[PDB]
Amino acid sequence: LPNITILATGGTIAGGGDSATKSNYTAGKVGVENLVNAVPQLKDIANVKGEQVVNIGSQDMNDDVWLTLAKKINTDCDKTDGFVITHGTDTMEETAYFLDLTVKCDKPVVMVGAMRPSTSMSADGPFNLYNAVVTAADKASANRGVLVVMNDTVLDGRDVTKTNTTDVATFKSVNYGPLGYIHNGKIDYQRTPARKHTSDTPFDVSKLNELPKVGIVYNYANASDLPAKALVDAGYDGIVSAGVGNGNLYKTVFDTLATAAKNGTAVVRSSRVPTGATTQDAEVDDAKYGFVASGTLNPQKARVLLQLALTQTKDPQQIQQIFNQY
Amino acid sequence: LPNITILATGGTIAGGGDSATKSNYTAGKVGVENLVNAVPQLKDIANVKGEQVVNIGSQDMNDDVWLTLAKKINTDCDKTDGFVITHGTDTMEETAYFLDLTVKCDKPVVMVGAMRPSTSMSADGPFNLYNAVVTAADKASANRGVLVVMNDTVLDGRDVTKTNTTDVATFKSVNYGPLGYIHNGKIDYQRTPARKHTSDTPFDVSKLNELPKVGIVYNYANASDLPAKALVDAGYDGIVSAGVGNGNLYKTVFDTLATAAKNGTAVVRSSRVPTGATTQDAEVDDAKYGFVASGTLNPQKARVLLQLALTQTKDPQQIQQIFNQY
Amino acid sequence: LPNITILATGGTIAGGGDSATKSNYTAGKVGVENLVNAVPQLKDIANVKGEQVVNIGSQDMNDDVWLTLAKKINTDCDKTDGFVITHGTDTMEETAYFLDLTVKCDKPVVMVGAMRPSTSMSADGPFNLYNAVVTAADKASANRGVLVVMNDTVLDGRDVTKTNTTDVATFKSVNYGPLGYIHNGKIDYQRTPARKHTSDTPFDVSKLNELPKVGIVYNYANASDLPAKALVDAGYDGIVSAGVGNGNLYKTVFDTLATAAKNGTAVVRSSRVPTGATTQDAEVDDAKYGFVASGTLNPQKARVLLQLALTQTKDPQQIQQIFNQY
Amino acid sequence: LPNITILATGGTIAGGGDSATKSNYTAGKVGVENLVNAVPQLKDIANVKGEQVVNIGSQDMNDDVWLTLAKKINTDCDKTDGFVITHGTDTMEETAYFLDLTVKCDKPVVMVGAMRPSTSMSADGPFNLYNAVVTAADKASANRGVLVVMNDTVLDGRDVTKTNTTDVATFKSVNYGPLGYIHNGKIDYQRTPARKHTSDTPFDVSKLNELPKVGIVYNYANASDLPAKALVDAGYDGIVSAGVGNGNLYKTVFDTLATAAKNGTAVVRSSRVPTGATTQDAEVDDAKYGFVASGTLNPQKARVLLQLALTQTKDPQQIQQIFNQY
Ligand SMILES: N[C@@H](CC(=O)O)C(=O)O
Ligand SMILES: N[C@@H](CC(=O)O)C(=O)O
Ligand SMILES: N[C@@H](CC(=O)O)C(=O)O
Ligand SMILES: N[C@@H](CC(=O)O)C(=O)O
Repeated sequence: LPNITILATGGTIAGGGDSATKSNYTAGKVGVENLVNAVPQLKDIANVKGEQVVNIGSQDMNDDVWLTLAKKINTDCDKTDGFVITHGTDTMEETAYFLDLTVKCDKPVVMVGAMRPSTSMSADGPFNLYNAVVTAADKASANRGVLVVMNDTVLDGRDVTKTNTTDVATFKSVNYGPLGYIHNGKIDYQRTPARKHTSDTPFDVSKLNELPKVGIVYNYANASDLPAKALVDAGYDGIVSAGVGNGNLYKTVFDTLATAAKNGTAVVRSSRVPTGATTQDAEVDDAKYGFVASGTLNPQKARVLLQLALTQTKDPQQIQQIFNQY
Repeated sequence: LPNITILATGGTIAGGGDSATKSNYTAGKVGVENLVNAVPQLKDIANVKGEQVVNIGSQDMNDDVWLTLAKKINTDCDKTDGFVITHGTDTMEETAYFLDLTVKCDKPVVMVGAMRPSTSMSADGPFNLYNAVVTAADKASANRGVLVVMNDTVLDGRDVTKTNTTDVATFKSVNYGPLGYIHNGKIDYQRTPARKHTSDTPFDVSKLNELPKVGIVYNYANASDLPAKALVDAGYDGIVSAGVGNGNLYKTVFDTLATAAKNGTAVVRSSRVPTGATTQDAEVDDAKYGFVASGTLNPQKARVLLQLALTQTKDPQQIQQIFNQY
Repeated sequence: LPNITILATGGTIAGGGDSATKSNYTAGKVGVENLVNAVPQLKDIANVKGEQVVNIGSQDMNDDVWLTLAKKINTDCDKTDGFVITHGTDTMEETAYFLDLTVKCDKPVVMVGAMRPSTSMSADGPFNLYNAVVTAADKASANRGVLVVMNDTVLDGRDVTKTNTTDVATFKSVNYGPLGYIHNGKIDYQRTPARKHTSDTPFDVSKLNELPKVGIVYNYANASDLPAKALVDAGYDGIVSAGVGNGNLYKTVFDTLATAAKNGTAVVRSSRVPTGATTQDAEVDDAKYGFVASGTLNPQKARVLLQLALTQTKDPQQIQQIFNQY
Repeated sequence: LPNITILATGGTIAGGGDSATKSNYTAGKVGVENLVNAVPQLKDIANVKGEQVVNIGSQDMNDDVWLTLAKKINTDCDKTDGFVITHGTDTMEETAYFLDLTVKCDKPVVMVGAMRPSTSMSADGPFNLYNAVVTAADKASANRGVLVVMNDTVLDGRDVTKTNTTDVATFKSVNYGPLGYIHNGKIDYQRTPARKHTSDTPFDVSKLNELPKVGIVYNYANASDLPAKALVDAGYDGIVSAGVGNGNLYKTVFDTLATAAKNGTAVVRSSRVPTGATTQDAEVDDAKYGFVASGTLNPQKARVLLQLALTQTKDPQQIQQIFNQY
């Protein structure tokens, strides 16, 4: 059997409710040895080793967990056939993309969680975890970057996003679709991501102890500039704008960010709009202001690539090419 | 023929391309008599009168334009058979919802835009504008609230959202679906909104000249609490959290807003996730901290209802009632 | 607690899997008396009486089960507060619409199934059944027509369709969206179908022991007319064309069906295309040929309305009126 | 500039009616010179040669047009830089997959239609044609198989399907998603089909004047077996079942096709259900009956691969291996 390491970080898959039909619970309550033993069939398709890295709700996910996870996987790559990371759904799409750019291991790295607490009727965690291990054990899963396996679907860490607050089917790759579908432990893979990932990226966090400070500001009618101004006064290295439409900024946010960019704050235009690219050549002259367009990266993912971009360069022209290749 | 008043506010429907093949353009620079003459077929279905209220890209939409639009429709209601507002697509969903709560005219009020500039090769604007006027002149359009007509679809102002940065088919009612489909100038209406709108809401902005201050903060991994701190230091009346998953907040944004809530800032838990409700009875005890759950309202829409709720009450229990009925 | 009757017909929610890691199985095995025993929680929300009316895979669903189901509900209406019908997922969308037209009981009639076998890890059935009973027990579910409750969503029987082959989230109301979402045993209803259902239809199967014969022919490049020829020769009362695009027909199929319409076979143009209306005033002159356009009814659902229309009228103009109202 | 051959076959892109505003029209009315002359901007990107192969509605597409199109592309491959095929939307997805398998030219072959006739207000054809020519002229479009370009999207000919009867955005790759998006004449390609196409298929139609006879039968409640019997009685080479759910058959249709397969008719189980795979190891024991499972191929596309499969072999076991590779 392949050797699979489960790195547990918490989430609703480790999530514990008061009853089976009542929606109240706490993420990150159950340990990894209890997750594995709840699904005995795991032991017939893989030699499973668990470690608990942290036990938090992914709403509390942060740079320190991200750095720990990249280093652990890079370090233990040689000692295992594949990794499964149990994680909350809330920021799974962020950790998946971060590991997609930082992991130098091209063994399957699969992230999995659950939308329903382990204590609820029709808990999705068990089958998700089973299918995550199936995916991490498949040689065909190798070299596709960091994968998210939820609801019988293998999704790439770059395009995967939580599209719904409660549905077991919430995770979708809203721009380019999934890599594969799992039926009876077999994966019909018809796609692989084209942007560079894992071992093909220049980002190496092995020596990094902290990442550049990147904040996100929301745009909306009558938007306040206070959020943008607070991040600039705090000396943030980068700001992502969750623009309206094709990455457009409310006038006062535009002014504050246009200024901050002249003073060498990195500014990426992304969109609150869940699907499609924030493009160049629309209503914002990026060249004039030193702004980067995020393409299909949504604000929280844009933050991820900007943080890693700002470990190599502060040049907007170079951050743009980073955003066009990763 | 029915009298239809078109109130122009700008946007890409009044948007001017550098060219037809080229995607570069400026929003809100063509006047309203130019939109009407550009579609002469309107003259056979309606008696169209145009007024220019403003000429802005809707990325710059604000409280003043909203109050003006509401005051104008309420004043002119008995002068016309229907309104069509031309509007930029970027913040159309925010404007439609505001007017859906504040307009006391139960004549059809229809909002329309274009995703491609008028100068573009297969400009969506002419047909949108025709169908908006058709919709505004159908007697069956009355009593459904403020409508958005885009891509042959009638959407209610509450649920409609921009789902894609560039696609002509971007506007979708992502939780509950459209009200109707237009073919050959006929509308198959199979739905009507259940939530109270227009003349069944207590909200009256007719003697208001300013609205309560409500800002939105974004949640993500390692989120800064400075955006939230800046808004409470500036004495914002209300804060909407674009939370992760089912309205969850990052640790420090939590601690900051929980203190703000107990010092009389209205705090609404919404979600960055594009579909589904921020529910009560998940991971956050709203009763303990005095938080309101937005339900299906996305952050920018939750802001609109919070702004209005704060003209009547600052009691969180009552503001939750409002979010459960409007 | 309210009185809820579960009428079992079979399906994957009774479908005993080969096991937990296996999606190979047989639909129809277990019986009503041991549904309330697998889901003890039902006893906290309803006084549940279960009757088995048949035990089949819903791929074998037929006119006889439809008539017995409708007469059952009509007869027992006054003896219960609400009905749940457990059903295979494959033809749920047909039965649901059949009942939606023929049931005269305006108490909740809720259909429910399961996409995963009862033996599967993360089997969906139990929570679906719980939620179906919550929906049947909620007095706000009254007068909305026949309901399908799957994946935490209340769907109307006219628009619900199976969109995916395997996904637990397969059931969507693809044209007009769902009526409500269920969270923590509470339903947020924001819609009700406008089309006439149950009590407001003139269809009465109370005295019918048989239905008109309506078949379905598929269109595609180089479509054979032999399917259409065979149903016309066998004296079928009605043919539903699953056309290409906007209900268009291959020339030789168009030919057979224009002749059949002339010899008094009822012909309904529908579409293989999963979403959108088959409209009048497109490429087919329906007035000329005696054809009816199905609107948003897909081929299967249009079969259901044609069968029932044919019990009142054989006049194309009148069948078209029926198609524009139910 | 590159040499782009447009092979015209007709469709609504070459369709006209009496009105910009009225929906009535005839497909395949306008010649290719009129389409090209309608978009002068073409002259700035390609050296366009147009040939009229046929002028039909794609509802009338047939095996002769398919063979003519495959032979033309194969014969003229070396004389041009890329091909654009103007086609009706109704059976585009069928033709596109036929060519994806039979074309041996690996220059861009791009198909394109319009959902609105050329005479309509906001006609989609012009910009779709511009973008199909941009796609055929882009060197990144080579080696991705036959492409469909619609609504700014580059779609692979295998997964693409028409999802809506009227919407300009109807074409989606519903299982695996699109290959690329077009903004401002630039394609962000992030995917390529992994299933073998064009020059890696063994299928060669260069010597064929006929394709084996394959018909499609539809499954529903109380389905008639006469359509299936009628194709067997006519000695059809192949039958594709449009099954319910995961490729299931009504009892009479099952019996007729079990019988037929026993007697040497190739039987493919597909599904009426628009998304997801018809899988093996579900409720039908395919090995026992000699049935092939379509995977993600819908009925009309399973017909294409079965027709070509039947030119190499009649062994169900080998036809299944083809459905797993192409
Ligand atoms: N708050 C939870 C939600 C989930 O896991 O589904 C988390 O992200 O950890
Ligand atoms: N920025 C433009 C976008 C549009 O109109 O499509 C506006 O919102 O005014
Ligand atoms: N084949 C089953 C499908 C299911 O219930 O999931 C049935 O329709 O009976
Ligand atoms: N019937 C037309 C429809 C279209 O092209 O949109 C065709 O397929 O030729």
